[PDB]
Amino acid sequence: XXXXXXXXXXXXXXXXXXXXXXXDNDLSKMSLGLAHSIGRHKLKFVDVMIIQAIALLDDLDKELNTYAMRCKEWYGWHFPELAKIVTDSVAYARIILTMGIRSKASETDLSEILPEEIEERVKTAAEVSMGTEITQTDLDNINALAEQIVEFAAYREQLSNYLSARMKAIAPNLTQLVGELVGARLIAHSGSLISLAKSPASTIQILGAEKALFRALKTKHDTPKYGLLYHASLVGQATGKNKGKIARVLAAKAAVSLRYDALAEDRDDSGDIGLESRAKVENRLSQLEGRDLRTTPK
Amino acid sequence: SKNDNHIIQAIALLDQLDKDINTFAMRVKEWYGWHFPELAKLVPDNYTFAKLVLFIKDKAXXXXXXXXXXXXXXXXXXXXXXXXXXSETDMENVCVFAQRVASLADYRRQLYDYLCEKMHTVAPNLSELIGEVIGARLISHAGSLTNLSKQAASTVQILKNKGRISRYLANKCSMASRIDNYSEEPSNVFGSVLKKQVEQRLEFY
Amino acid sequence: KVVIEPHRHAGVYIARGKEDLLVTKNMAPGESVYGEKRISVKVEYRVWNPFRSKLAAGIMGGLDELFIAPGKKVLYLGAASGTSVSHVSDVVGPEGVVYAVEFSHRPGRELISMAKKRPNIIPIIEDARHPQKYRMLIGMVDCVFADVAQPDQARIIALNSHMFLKDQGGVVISIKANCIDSTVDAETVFAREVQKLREERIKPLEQLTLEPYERDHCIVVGRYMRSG
Amino acid sequence: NPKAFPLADAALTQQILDVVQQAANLRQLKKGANEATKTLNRGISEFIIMAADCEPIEILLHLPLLCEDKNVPYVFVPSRVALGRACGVSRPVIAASITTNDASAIKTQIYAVKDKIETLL
Repeated sequence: XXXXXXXXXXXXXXXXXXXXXXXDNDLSKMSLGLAHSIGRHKLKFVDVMIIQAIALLDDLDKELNTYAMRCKEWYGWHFPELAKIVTDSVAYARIILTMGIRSKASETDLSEILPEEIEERVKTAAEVSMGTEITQTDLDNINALAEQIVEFAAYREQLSNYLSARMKAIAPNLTQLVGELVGARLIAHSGSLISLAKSPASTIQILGAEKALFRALKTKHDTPKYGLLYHASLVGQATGKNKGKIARVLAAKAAVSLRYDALAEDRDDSGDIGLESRAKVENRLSQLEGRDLRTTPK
Repeated sequence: SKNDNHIIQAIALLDQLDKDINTFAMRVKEWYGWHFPELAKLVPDNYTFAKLVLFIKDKAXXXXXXXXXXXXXXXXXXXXXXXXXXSETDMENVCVFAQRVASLADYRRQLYDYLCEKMHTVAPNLSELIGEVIGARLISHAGSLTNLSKQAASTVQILKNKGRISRYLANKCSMASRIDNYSEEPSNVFGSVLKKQVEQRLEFY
Repeated sequence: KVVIEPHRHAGVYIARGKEDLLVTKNMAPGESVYGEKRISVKVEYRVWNPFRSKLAAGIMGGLDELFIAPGKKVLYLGAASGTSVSHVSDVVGPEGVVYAVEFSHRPGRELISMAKKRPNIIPIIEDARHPQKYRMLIGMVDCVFADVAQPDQARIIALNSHMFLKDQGGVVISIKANCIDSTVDAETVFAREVQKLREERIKPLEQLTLEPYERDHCIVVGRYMRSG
Repeated sequence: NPKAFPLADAALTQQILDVVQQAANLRQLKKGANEATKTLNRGISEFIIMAADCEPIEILLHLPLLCEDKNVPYVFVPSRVALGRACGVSRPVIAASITTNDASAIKTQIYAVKDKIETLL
């Protein structure tokens, strides 16, 4: 059929006014959802999804220890000494399941969880320990805390797995450069990816521990050198005062890497520029440890 | 035997579970807001909302566990008119988080049971006069049961009502923790007998 | 302590304190469109930016009848990052809505996520040159506001004037001087645009100059007659 | 580079780097994008000069985003070694930042060339 045009202005306006009688926030909110799909499809595919993952992850380390003190202190009425010999929480949550009672202790061997030094130690802890027997009613949620902490560790592995993969998704070169947990904490103190990408190199240094920075700014003191970049996988790989200057060098190359990741529309998503940076950072480190401040006599 | 240590351990765990699971439910709810934020007002039940987050992994019709019957249809007709974004591996790890919300709420539920059971074992006069919640938290409130008995009726505090009933109910619950402290085998009948003296005064209230 | 004052229109407000401020009630607790501040006086209130939103600039400049009213539904064009559409929704409240239009692709996700949290904002990413590309979504608006960067802002606002204007409804157009002439003085361009805007059934009521908020902006208040 | 938003011509780049060549000689000039983001933060930047052929060029693109935020003029000059030599540095420089002082010797030499860059928008 033919199509008529050049005069549909008033007719389109009039049936648009009739659709307002068809009505008003509900139809226009279905139109809002229309715009929500058609625009979110349009300009991308974020900064916000990764920033509560790090808050959850930092809550997980605290939550493991503050359930782990409960895990020992509920088990010191059966084994006071088993708190002191093995100190890691996942071995304790495994060793409620693995040791069992003191009669099941000497029978059950420990090739999986702390062997060959601590097997003798738990066999010497089983024979003398000043705690009591604990009943089968008691081994219902003592017995279940031991697998709850195990599942908390497994969920922490899912947290680290998702953080590590999505770091390669969002920031492919910086998380090829400095490490991914700093790769979370830097955006965490930043906020947006742009909020760090608009932050200069000297703010990639002192992003976290900025008190002594401010004690250096207003009191006449001296700033930290390392900052939140201390715990990254490359600053501690030096020694001594050499760990100071490298705190610039990564924070330099981070600005070269983050803005390669936060500001490139065509992108390999493959970590090269970050590795091109990290090769030179390692080369500055290898030239830096080459020097020695001693006297080298002939 | 007759121990009071496990009750304090169970309560000291339960408070952190009650600070853990609802927190992780708000975390999962913040995550699912980038897939379906609309269901969380229709389904605020944070265990069963983390069952329905666990249930329909992608969008939406023909539902079974959405009702087990108005919230099922109210979620299906809302999930048809979708508002948020959409990916998959993020959604999978987030569903694993909602699974941990489910398992941790289940562990809190199993903690509740053995808590009330060790209550009913060791302190039945504390669980009959009041109930296992206030009674099991009471032996944390003194730190231990032997520090409940040496406390007075005035020195202990619980929750015209506050001046009278929080003193006289404290009297009988202290006297309940007495016969729970020094008996070898405590009874459930005289907990209700000392409950009934609060019952006459409370019918007078 | 803090004095909270009704501005010359309903919906808008004014903080008198240590410093004077133009302020506006917040629809949702605790979220920002662009990182802006807030104040509890308890009732929530948010400072507007006349330097960033030309609507707030005509609001602080002294203008008689801005047609954005708490009862009414208002159209917007040129929503650069949505700097105004939360302000229009918070000045109309829930009974009124803002139907926003923005065609540039880079900053529109903040408008989308702003309509995600405050229900009065509705978005448009369809094209405004041919306005019947978003014919399906809005119908028969009361008053319009314009912030696009095309030279035919008179004609593109005419192409929305022949569609969405309520007959005997008002219209405010925020005109920048740079898109059209950019060398000759702004008033000889504003009389030219008034001559062109009377050609499409808007008879102007007021002309207003943003002197300390913009360099040579304007807003034209008129009332569109006899069509819609 | 299609991300070259305004890359100046041969002519205006000469005067821009002339203001650079004099701006180091009053020490009225900071050099480097990392220092440029500090000068823009403390606002004493007159304008921000960018190079175009450095690899990768994305490592400075936050500064046009920043100079739209603070409303500071900016341009793209073609090559980094020119920028470094006009800054008086032996090194290549991707970005220069002219510091503000109303009493320095080249001040109107700022403003007329600055109004050049302010023409370009």
